Amino acid sequence: GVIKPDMKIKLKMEGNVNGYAFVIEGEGEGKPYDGTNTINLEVKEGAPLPFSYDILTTAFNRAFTKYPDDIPNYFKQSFPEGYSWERTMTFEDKGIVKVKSDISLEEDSFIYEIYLKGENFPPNGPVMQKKTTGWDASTERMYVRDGVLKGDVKHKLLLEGGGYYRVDFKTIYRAKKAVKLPDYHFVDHRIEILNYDKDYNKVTVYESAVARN
Ligand SMILES: [Cl-]
Ligand SMILES: [Cl-]
Ligand SMILES: [Cl-]
Ligand SMILES: [Cl-]
Ligand SMILES: [Cl-]
Ligand SMILES: [Pd+2]
Ligand SMILES: [Pd+2]
Ligand SMILES: [Pd+2]
Ligand SMILES: [Pd+2]
Ligand SMILES: [Pd+2]
Ligand SMILES: [Pd+2]
Ligand SMILES: [Pd+2]
Ligand SMILES: [Pd+2]
Repeated sequence: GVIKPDMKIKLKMEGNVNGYAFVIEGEGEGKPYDGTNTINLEVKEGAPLPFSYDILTTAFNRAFTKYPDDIPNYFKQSFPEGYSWERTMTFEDKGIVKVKSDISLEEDSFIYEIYLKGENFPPNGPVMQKKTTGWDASTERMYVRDGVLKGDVKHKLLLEGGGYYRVDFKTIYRAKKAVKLPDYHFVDHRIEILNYDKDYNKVTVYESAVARN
């Protein structure tokens, strides 16, 4: 078909967090049916980033999700035409991240065009102070509204020193063609920074995702 068992990844993110502009480019690979993917990121403008890299990582494609055969796959059906998504992340100290991403396909490589805005982060908060230590494993509730798929995550970031920092995710996924719509289901996530140079100019992100009834 169009979605191979091995697919490459290319992306560009143009970002602005509390007024600080930056550009990140990435390349990687994954196994869509296994629900795993790795992306190697480079900061192109804005290095070194003056905020927590964790607020970017979940922006760096649910095509990479293991789906049981009996739950229709909203994301894989959308190709070759593809899909786009938009996300609002609300942090417990009133910081906000807004993301738009367009996911397209060429040959055996996905292409992401990402725009990300962060705002209202307290100067002394864990994001601006770079005091976060990654995301917990999460469960995203997927449900259909207005002919598109929506996703909810009551998430938390882990903090340096053992604390935690709650974040609500709301995502809207929009296929660029008609597909068989699934009903209420869950996607379990695990996302991790595998390695980084000092100040995170070069970072590798790994994610696994599995859907379930
Ligand atoms: Cl492989
Ligand atoms: Cl949204
Ligand atoms: Cl190839
Ligand atoms: Cl918890
Ligand atoms: Cl069941
Ligand atoms: Pd393979
Ligand atoms: Pd290429
Ligand atoms: Pd480069
Ligand atoms: Pd662009
Ligand atoms: Pd805004
Ligand atoms: Pd700042
Ligand atoms: Pd420290
Ligand atoms: Pd809604």
